Amino acid sequence: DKENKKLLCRKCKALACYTADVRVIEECHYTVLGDAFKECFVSRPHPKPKQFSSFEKRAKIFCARQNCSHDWGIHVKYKTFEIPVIKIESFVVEDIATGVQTLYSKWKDFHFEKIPFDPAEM
Amino acid sequence: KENKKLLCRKCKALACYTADVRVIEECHYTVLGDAFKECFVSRPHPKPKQFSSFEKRAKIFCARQNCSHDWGIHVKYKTFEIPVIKIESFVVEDIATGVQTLYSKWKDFHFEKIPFDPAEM
RNA sequence: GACGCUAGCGUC
RNA sequence: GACGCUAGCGUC
Ligand SMILES: [Zn+2]
Ligand SMILES: [Zn+2]
Repeated sequence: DKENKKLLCRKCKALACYTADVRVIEECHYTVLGDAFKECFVSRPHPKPKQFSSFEKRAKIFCARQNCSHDWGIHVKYKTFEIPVIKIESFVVEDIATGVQTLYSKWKDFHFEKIPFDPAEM
Repeated sequence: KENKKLLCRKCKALACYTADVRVIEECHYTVLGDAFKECFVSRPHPKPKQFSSFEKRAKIFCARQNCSHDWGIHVKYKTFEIPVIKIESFVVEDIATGVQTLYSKWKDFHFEKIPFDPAEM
């Protein structure tokens, strides 16, 4: 399905983002656009920051719900931007039209409309 | 479908053929024939366990001394002491072409899976 | 053996 | 984050 879909925290089922705001960096990593998502996660300086490829691993990000704090991914410095990078294993994908939920472990198995990251959008 | 060879993934020594492979409970895989018994050695299992219709009695390893790659287990099934192998320990070679394939789980290997028959040899 | 989990470890 | 490896752990 290329239809729009929701991402919920796999632990607490809180809404995180929608597939329409997802951008793909280097056909491998996934980020979310908009400020509404920044409220849904909290970050902490990474216990072991690293530089790889085109990223600066600076922080870990977690579900903002203090009762949850589920690991969602990392926060990196990419080019001139500081953006979050998420892993799908921390989320449940819900089809908006039908409500069907899907548990992915790797992004290669989630087939949705993947918009390439565009710097001009930010 | 076509017959294929299984080589030890570490030392590439031939172990068996898909014709001699039988399936137990559509989940476990054993090898028929006496040629295969020359290809593995056994060692009593560190954590013996009974599960389903199996008594986990030993681990099995490649008989080549410079290899001894872990190949699976050896179990007591019904009235038989038979080996049970895991595909991750082997590389599958096609007979006609020599194309090699590395499988990690049996569910991804598609061939004519003949069910184990206690009457069959 | 099938499968599940955790934990580190390494790579760009 | 993506991938790889290891090591145990749990289930029949
Ligand atoms: Zn949550
Ligand atoms: Zn060997």
